[PDB]
Amino acid sequence: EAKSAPIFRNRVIDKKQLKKLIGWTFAHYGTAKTAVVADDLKALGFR
Amino acid sequence: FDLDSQDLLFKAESLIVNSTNRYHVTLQIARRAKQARYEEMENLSEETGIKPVLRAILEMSDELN
Amino acid sequence: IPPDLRPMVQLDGGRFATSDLNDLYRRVINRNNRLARLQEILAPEIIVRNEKRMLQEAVDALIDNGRRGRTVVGANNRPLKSLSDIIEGKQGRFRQNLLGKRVDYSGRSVIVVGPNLKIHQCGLP
RNA sequence: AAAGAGGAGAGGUA
Ligand SMILES: Nc1ccn([C@@H]2O[C@H](COP(=O)(O)OP(=O)(O)OP(=O)(O)O)[C@@H](O)[C@H]2O)c(=O)n1
Repeated sequence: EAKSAPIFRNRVIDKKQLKKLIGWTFAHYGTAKTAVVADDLKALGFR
Repeated sequence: FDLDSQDLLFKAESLIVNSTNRYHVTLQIARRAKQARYEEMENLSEETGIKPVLRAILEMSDELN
Repeated sequence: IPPDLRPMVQLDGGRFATSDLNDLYRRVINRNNRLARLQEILAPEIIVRNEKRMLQEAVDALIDNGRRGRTVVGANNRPLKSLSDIIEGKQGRFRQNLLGKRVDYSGRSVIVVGPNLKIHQCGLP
């Protein structure tokens, strides 16, 4: 649920990178943080 | 209210994680909720503004401390 | 069979509804009564065998229609529904009333898109 | 107190 810091992805972000990020978040933090992360990404993309 | 659904989601996730079977913990929560509802219905009035299942989740998560 | 599983129904203003089990039961009863009456008065034994054959065919049609010979046809050229047609196929008892059901406390409506919602939330009219 | 019973055709929407 903690103790892992995200890496700075200095590149272009397509669908594959988003799927990789979602998998990493689920594997490292749990099933409750992933929903909020997906919601934030959806809001940013819509904006 | 000060209690949002996000806290309940985290508490439920914590309850699921710290156990060996999800079906067993679901049955335990259901039993506790039924007992709490029966206790409420026959005595006093209590803080009725919370459903029995949410109450059972709250007490069971607090017992983990 | 009990009479409440084959209802008569009182629509049509002056007439009555059609049920298929009742017709087959009536035919069986009619043939049985005719055969008994013929046997009582010592009829010649070339007419009795005819009645026996028709009784056998009537019972066969009641049990399973069209399995052996010709099929019994109602008013229009449409075969009747026997006892074996109630439990047989996709519209039979097993696959229609036992493995699936209609339920209470249910609704249905069109869906639109709601942004600004949370992933565990929905909007109900 | 009461209130719809089934069946058969034809045409549509995910
Ligand atoms: N015989 C059919 C026809 C349609 N469907 C359902 O309806 C959908 C059809 O969706 P539709 O909107 O007609 O087409 P799409 O493939 O979604 O394409 P688009 O919306 O871009 O036109 C199918 O995927 C399926 O879920 C079905 O189950 N059986």
